[PDB]
Amino acid sequence: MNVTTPEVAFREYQTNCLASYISADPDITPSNLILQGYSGTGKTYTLKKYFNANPNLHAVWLEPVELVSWKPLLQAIARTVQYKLKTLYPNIPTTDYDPLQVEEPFLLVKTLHNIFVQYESLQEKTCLFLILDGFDSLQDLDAALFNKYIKLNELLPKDSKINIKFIYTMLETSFLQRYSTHCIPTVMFPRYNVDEVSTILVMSRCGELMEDSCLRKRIIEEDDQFQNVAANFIHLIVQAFHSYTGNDIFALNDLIDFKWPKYVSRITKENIFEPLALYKSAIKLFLSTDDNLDLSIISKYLLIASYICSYLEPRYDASIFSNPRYLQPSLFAIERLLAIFQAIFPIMKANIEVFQNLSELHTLKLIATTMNKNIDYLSPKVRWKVNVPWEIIKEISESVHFNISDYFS
Amino acid sequence: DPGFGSLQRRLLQQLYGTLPTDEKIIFTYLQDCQQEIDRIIKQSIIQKESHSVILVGPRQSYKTYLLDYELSLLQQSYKEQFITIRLNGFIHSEQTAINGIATQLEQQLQKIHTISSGSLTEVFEKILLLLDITKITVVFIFDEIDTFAGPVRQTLLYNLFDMVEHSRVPVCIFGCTTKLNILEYLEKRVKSRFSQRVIYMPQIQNLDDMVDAVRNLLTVRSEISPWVSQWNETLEKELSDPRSNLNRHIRMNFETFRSLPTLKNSIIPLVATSKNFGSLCTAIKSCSFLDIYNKNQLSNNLTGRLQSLSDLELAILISAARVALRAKDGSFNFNLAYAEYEKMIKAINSRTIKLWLKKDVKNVWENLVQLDFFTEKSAVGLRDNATAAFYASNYQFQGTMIPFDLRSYQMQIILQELRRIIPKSNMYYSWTQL
Amino acid sequence: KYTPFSKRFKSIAAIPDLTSLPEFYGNRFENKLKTTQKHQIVETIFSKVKKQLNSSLPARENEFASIYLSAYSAIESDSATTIYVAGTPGVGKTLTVREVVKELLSSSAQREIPDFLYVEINGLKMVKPTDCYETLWNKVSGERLTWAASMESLEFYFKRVPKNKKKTIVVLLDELDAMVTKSQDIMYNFFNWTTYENAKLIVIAVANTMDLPERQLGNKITSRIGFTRIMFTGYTHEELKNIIDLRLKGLNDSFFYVDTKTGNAILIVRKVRLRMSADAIEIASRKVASVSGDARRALKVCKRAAEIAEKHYMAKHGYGYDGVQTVHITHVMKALNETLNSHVITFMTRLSFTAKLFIYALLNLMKKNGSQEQELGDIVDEIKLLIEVNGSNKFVMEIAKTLFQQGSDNISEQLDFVLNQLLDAGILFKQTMKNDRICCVKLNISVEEAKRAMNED
Ligand SMILES: Nc1ncnc2c1ncn2[C@@H]1O[C@H](COP(=O)(O)OP(=O)(O)OP(=O)(O)O)[C@@H](O)[C@H]1O
Ligand SMILES: Nc1ncnc2c1ncn2[C@@H]1O[C@H](COP(=O)(O)OP(=O)(O)OP(=O)(O)O)[C@@H](O)[C@H]1O
Ligand SMILES: Nc1ncnc2c1ncn2[C@@H]1O[C@H](COP(=O)(O)OP(=O)(O)OP(=O)(O)O)[C@@H](O)[C@H]1O
Ligand SMILES: [Mg+2]
Ligand SMILES: [Mg+2]
Ligand SMILES: [Mg+2]
Repeated sequence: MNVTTPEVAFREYQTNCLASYISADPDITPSNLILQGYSGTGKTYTLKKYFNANPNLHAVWLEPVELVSWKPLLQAIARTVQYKLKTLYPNIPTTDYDPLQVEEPFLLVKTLHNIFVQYESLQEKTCLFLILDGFDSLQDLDAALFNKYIKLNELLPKDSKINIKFIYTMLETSFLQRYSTHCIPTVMFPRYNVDEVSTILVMSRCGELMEDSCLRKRIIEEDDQFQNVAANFIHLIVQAFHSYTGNDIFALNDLIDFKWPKYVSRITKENIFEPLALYKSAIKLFLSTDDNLDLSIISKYLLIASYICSYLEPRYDASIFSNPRYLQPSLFAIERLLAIFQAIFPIMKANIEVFQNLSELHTLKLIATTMNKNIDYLSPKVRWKVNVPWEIIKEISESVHFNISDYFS
Repeated sequence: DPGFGSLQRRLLQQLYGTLPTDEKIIFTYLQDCQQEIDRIIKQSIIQKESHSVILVGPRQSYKTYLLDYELSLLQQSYKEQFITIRLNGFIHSEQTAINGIATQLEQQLQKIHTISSGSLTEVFEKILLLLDITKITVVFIFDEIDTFAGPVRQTLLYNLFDMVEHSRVPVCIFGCTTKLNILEYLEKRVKSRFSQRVIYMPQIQNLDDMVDAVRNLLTVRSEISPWVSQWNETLEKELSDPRSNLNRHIRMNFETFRSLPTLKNSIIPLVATSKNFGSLCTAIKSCSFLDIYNKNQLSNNLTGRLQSLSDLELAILISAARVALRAKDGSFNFNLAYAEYEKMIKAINSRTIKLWLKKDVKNVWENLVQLDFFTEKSAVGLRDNATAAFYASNYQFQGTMIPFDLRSYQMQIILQELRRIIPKSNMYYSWTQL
Repeated sequence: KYTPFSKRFKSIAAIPDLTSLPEFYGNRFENKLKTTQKHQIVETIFSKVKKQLNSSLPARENEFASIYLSAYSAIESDSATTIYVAGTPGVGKTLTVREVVKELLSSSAQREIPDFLYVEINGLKMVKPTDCYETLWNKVSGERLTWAASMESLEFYFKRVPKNKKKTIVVLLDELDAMVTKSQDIMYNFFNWTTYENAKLIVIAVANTMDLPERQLGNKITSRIGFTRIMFTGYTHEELKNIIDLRLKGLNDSFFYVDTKTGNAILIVRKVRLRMSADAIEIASRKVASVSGDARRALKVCKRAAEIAEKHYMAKHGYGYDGVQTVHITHVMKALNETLNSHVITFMTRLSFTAKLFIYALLNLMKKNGSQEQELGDIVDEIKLLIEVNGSNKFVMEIAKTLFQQGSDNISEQLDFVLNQLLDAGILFKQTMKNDRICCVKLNISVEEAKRAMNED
C-alpha cells in the first residue's frame, strides 16, 4: 500500500482508515466502502484533502441529491464514467455511447460492459472510484435500491483492466443497520464536541473575517492584532449559541455572518485592546438569536367559531350559546359553524359575504379539510376543521375584544 | 523498507480473496462443502450431465466465493467446453431477465470460437430454439432466486427448469438464495421439474473452526519476503496461547457475530496501518487497534449520539420522554414537550439556567428529528420496493398540513434506558426517575 | 404486418387452394453450441443408469385409447372437437397427447387418414398472454402479424374458408391455466372456433384441475368445452414399478467391462455385473405415490440413489472424470431423507449466543401475554431483564462486559447483525415501520420446532 496520508484536524483515525481501503491496486481495494456520518462531521472535508494530496488516484464524484428520482441516477453514472475515461487517456479511440439509454438496472451492466472492452490496451489495472456523496439523501428511496448497487461488481467481468469502486456517504443510522449482514467495511463519523467545534471554526473563518471590507473600513474611520479580534468573536459566538445550535457547523456559520457587521461597527479606538468593554457594548448580540431576519372583521370572527367547533363536543352546545387544545382538532360541518358564528357576532343572516370570507379562509391554509387536491365544497361528505395553533387564535380574538379563553376554562 | 512492503501486500491479498486459483485458501469447515459443488461442476462440463441445485445459506456464508473458485478451476483446463451465464435477483427484474440471457449468450459464443435482436417476444423465441465432438455446457448462475419465486407466476423458473430434463443440452443451474424454505416458494409445476437438490451451507460450530480459518488467512506459504519466517512464528505463538489478545477477540466475535467476513473488516486496517515490521508485531500482540475499531462502530448509534448533545438538547429529550411515558399511547407534540421543560427550569432554580423562549426551541426540536430521536406516529418511513415508494410520494400525509407544534411524535428511547447511559455527575439525572 | 387475412384476397371464392401453396402449414441455432473434444469422457458403471433414468406407455391404457379415439373420429370425418385433459402435475399428460399425435402421423402416410398439422402452443412458454395468436398464425399461414391482426385473421379463416381448400389442424393447448386473463377473451376465442362447421380444428386442452372452467371461467366458456372430461389419475405403487424397470431393462442384471485403470465401463478388465435390488424399487415407488404420484419424482429417486452410490464407489478407488456393484436400500433411503428433513431445527442450534438469545427472548414473551405480536421494544427490555437476574455473581457478569462494552472501558453501555440475519433466512418477520421500539416482530416458522433448538444448547 503506497499512498500519502494527509493530516486532518481531529480526524486521525478517519484518515488512517481511508488509506487502508482506498488504494491504486484493485487486489487490495474493496468493492464497497460506506462512510456513515451525520451532518457536521467532516465527511467531505476528509475526502477532498485525501484525494488532492494523491494525484495517482482517479475518483469520480456524483451527487444523487441533484437527480431526485432514481432514473437519472443510472444515467449520470455512465455519463460521468465515459467523460472521466475520455480525458484520462486521450490517445485511445473509444466509441461514445448515449447515456440516456440507461432506464433499467440491467441496462447499466450492458452500458458499462461496452466501455471497458475498448480499454484493454493498458498495462496495469487502473481503479475507477465512483464516490456517491449522499446516497441516502435521494428522494425516492427504498429498501431495495442499495441491494442493486452492492452486487454490481459481480456481473462485471473479472478480466477487466478497469474495475469500478463504489463509495457511499450515508447520513442516518437506521439506514445503515438495514444492510449490516452484508459485511461492508463502514467508516463511521462521530460528531464533534465543544472543544473540536470551536477549533474548526477558528481555522476556517479567520482567513475571511480579518480581511473583510467592513473591518478594514472601521480602523480607518475611528496583522497579529486583527487575528485575536476575529478569534474572540468566534469563541464568543459558540459559547453563547452552544445550546441553540448544538454541534452543527451550518447552524453556527450562519449566526457568525449575521452578527459580523453588527460587531465591527461597535468597535472604537478603546475597544481594540480591552476585550472586557467590547463585550458589554454589544450585549444584544449574545443574549438572543435575533430571530432570523390586516384581517377582515368577518374573517376574524369566522376563525373564532371554527376553533370552538374543532375543540369542543357538539352535544353541549345547547347550554352555553342557547386540555383538548393539545391534540389534533376535530372536523365539523358547514351549518354547525354558521350557528356559533352567528351567536358570537355582535349586533346577521348568512349572505354571500359570509361564504366569501369562508372560502378565502381556506386559500391561506387557515382551515383544513378532508381533501388536499381537487376539493369539492358542495360535497356533503367533506368536513371542515381548523388549522391554526392556539397562539395564533389568541391574538386574533384579542384584537376584536372577544373572550376566547373563557370558553375552554 | 522493501522487505515489509512485500509482506504487507501479501497479507492484505489473502484477506480480500484476490489470490490466484493455484493459491486459494480453503477453510477446514468448508472443505466438505466445496467437494459437493465441485462434483456437480465436473459432471456437467466434462461428463456433460444436466443438473439443478439451488444453494441455501445465510448472508456472507461463502456462497459466491465457492462458486467463483469452481469456475476458475475449470477455466484453467476446460476453457472451451462451457460458458458463464450469471444472473441476479435484485438487478434483473421479470422483463429484464429475458434480455439478460440473450445478452450474455452473444458475448460468450463469440469468445469461444443476432440472439438479442428485435422485440421482447422475438428474443424469448430465439432462446427456446437454442437451449431446448461434444456440446457446450450452459452454466447458469442465479443469485437471489427468492425474488423470482413469486406466488403470482414463475415464468422464468418454469422455463429454466425445462432446459434440464426435456432438453438435451447440458444446462447446469446453480441458484443462490437466503430463504431456508425455498421448496415452498416454488409452484406445483416448477417444483416438479426440480431435482430437489438443496445443499445447505455449513456454519461455525465449535471454537476450533474459527481459529483454523484465521490462521489460514494470515499465513504466507510462499517465499516472497524475508519477514515471512518471522511473521509465521509470531502468528502461531499468539494463536496457540488462549490467554493472548488474538484469541480473546476471536472468542468474543464467535459468540456475538460468528462471521468470517465480519471479523475480516478489522484485520485489514490493522496491517495496512503498520509502518514497519516492529509495528506489525506490536499491534498483533496487544490488539490496541482492535479496541478502537469496536468503539467507532458503536459511536453513531443511540448511545454515542447522546454524548454529542448540549445541555438544552438533553433537557428537551428528557422532558419529552416523561410525557410519552405517563401517557397511554405515548403520543406527544411540541406543546407537550415545552410544558415539561418549562416546569423543570423553574423547579431547579427555585432551590442561573437561562430559560429559552419558545422561538428558540424550534431549532433544537428540528435538530433532534434529523438525529433519529423523534419518529412520527403511525409512519411507515422507508418503503420496501420501488412500487410503494412512488405511491407514498404522490399522497400528501396529514403531518405535513398540520403545524409543527401539533405533530404527534414518538420517542426512540424510553426513560428507563436514559437513566443507564447518563452518569451521576450531570444535573439532569434527578428528572429521569419519575 | 397489420393487414389481416380478410383483406388479402378479393372475395371468398377468389381464395385458391391453401394445400398447394409452398407457404401454408409450414411449407439455425444448433451449430454454435458445438465444440471439439480434446479428452475422453470416462463413464463408470453408474453413468449409463443415470442417463436412462432421465426424462428425455405401459401405465396408460384407457387414457391413451380415449384421446386417440376422439381425434380419429374427427380428422377422417372432417369435424372439430375439444379434448380436455386434467390431472396431477406429473402424470404424463403432455406425453400421452404427444404419443397420440405421433401415432396419427404414421397412419397419415399410409393413405388412411387425411394429412394434418400439429401445432404446440404452451401458455407458460410465452411472455405475453396475447402472443399465442402470433404463434398459431405463423405455423398455419406462415406470415408474421401482431396480436390484433392474428386474432381477426384466425376468425375469418375458421369460418368463411370452405373445407375443400382447408386442412386439419391439431393444436395442443399446453398450460391452460397460464392463458387465463381478466377479460376472458383469449380463452373464449380458442374454444368457440371448435363449434363452427367450416373449422376442422382439433383443440386438446391440458390443465391441472378438473374444476378449472367451473372456478375461473364462466358459463359461456364452460358450455363450449364439453361435459366429457378425461381425468388423469396419478400413478399408484404397481404402475410405477414397470416404469423404472422399462428404462433399465437392458442394464439391470447385465455384465459390464469396467476397467481397473481409468474406470470406463462397456455394456456387453473385470466382469462387473450391475444388479439393483427389487426391494429398493418397491420402497421408493410407494413413497412417491403416497405424496403426489409424480412420474418425474419416481425417476429422480433412483437417479439420486445411484449418484450417492457412484460417489462412494469413485472415492474408494480413486478414478476420476478426465466385484458386483449392488445398489442396496441404504442409497434409496438416503435419497429420500435429504428432502423430507427440516434444516430449520439444525440452523438455530449452530447460531451464536446473540442470535440464540433473541430467539429465547421472543419465545418467553409469547408465554406471558399470548398475542403472537411482540414489539421490538419489548425484546430489548426482556434481554436486559435476563442479564440482571444474577448480576452479583461473577459467573454472569463476564458476559455483560462483552454484550454491552465489548471488553473496553472507553465504549459506553450499549442499549443489528442478528436482527437482519433471521429476516433473510425466512424464520423471523418484521413489518415496515420507521420506529425501532413499536415495530412488531412475528415468527414465520412453527413454535414447536423453535423450542427444541433452545433446549439443545
Ligand atoms: N476536521 C476539520 N477541520 C477543519 N475543517 C473541517 C473539519 N471537518 C469539517 N470541516 C469543515 O466543515 C465544512 C462543512 O462541513 P461539510 O459539509 O464538508 O461536512 P460533511 O459531514 O461532509 O457534510 P454533509 O453531511 O452535509 O455531507 C467544510 O467546508 C470543512 O472545511
Ligand atoms: N471473487 C471473489 N474474490 C474474492 N473474494 C470474494 C469473491 N467473491 C466473494 N468473495 C468474498 O466472499 C465473502 C463472503 O461473501 P460471499 O459473496 O461469498 O457470500 P454470498 O452469500 O454469496 O453474498 P451476499 O450474502 O452478500 O449475497 C466476502 O467477504 C468476499 O470478500
Ligand atoms: N409411462 C411412463 N413411463 C416413463 N416415464 C413416463 C411415463 N409417463 C410419463 N412419463 C414421464 O413423465 C414426464 C412428464 O410428462 P408430461 O410432460 O406429460 O407432464 P405432465 O403430466 O403434464 O406434468 P408436469 O410436466 O407439469 O410435471 C415425462 O418427462 C416422461 O418421461
Ligand atoms: Mg458532504
Ligand atoms: Mg452472493
Ligand atoms: Mg406438461
